[PDB]
Amino acid sequence: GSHMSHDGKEEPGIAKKINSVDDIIIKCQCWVQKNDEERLAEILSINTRKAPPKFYVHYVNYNKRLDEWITTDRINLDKEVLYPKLKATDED
Repeated sequence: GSHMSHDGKEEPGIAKKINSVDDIIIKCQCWVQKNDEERLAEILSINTRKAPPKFYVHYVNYNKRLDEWITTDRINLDKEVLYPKLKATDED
């Protein structure tokens, strides 16, 4: 199905639900289980030197001193994932 898809005045930010930690980047944001709770953590880096691998998350709600290296089992794949926006721009 297709229809008239206009633009108008929309904002950035893409919300998509994934099921694989492999599709994660530094600009990717997901939820992390901490203290029997869920907190929105933003990815900072990736470390694929283990099995499963490890990832660097940073609690946006807290300071950068809270960030750490969590594992797949520490990632919440039940909540929608936030990805960066891309647009063709040829400026200087």
